[PDB]
Amino acid sequence: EVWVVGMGIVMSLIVLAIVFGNVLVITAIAKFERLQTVTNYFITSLACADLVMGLAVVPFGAAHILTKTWTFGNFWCEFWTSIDVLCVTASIETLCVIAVDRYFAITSPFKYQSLLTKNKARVIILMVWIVSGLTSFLPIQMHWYRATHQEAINCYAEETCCDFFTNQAYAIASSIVSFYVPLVIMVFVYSRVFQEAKRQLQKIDKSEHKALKTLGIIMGTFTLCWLPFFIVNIVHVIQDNLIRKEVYILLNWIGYVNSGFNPLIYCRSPDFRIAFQELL
Ligand SMILES: CN[C@@H]1CCc2c(ccc(O)c2O)[C@H]1O
Repeated sequence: EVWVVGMGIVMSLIVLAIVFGNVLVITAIAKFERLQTVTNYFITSLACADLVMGLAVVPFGAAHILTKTWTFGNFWCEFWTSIDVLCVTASIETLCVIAVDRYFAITSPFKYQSLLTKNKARVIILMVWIVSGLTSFLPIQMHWYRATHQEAINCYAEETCCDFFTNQAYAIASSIVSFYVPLVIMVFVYSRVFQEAKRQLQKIDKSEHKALKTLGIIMGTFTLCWLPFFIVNIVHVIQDNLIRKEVYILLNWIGYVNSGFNPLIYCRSPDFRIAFQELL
């Protein structure tokens, strides 16, 4: 009753769902001119990142786990690691960009038009992707993330193994850039938005519960998917024998699933429902 035929089906289902949802979202945005909006360009960038992550990094990792060997060379292992880091950080930063856009829309409605236009959004997205690619491709391809202990060199020399060993400085300065700062920004933004919504409800009740569900769906999903992995990412370098490799791999694959839940969270507007109904 091997797991090769058991977990493989689950991995295939994950890949199919991730590809299909994001392809549908991108086609719906592109085909119909009624959905082209400044707030929809960030969703397009997020969907592109999720599509690349579901097409490139996931199948090769699944093959590596099931076959238990890395047939390809060292160059493709490095390329795969770089693409993985790039696609994770781009998505996690686009989420914070969306949150800040919503904050600026809600808080200052008179000047919202001037702050965000078609000119600024393109530059913002390009800057996000450039910063994403500056921390992923450059340090990995210039060999600055490597370690010093003997097992790291033994893994590096052999061309039939692809395992992730990292240095302390790279791990800390990568987690800080990729996860914690956007988390703080999103927390502050959504706290302000919730306060404004509560004030408006109080005003209406003075003149004459529904926001907690949306805030939870937006935030708890991201926190539960990505917070556990980065804690052990920080811990495992400091403590040599406090984290096993299997737990690290499992917590890493928990995070990949988060790319499939984005269409359900950010793309269930009635206009999007009409677009999906017309397409299929
Ligand atoms: C092999 N998986 C990698 C390992 C380290 C790492 C990831 C994602 C974002 C980062 O900032 C990282 O440092 C993971 O996707």
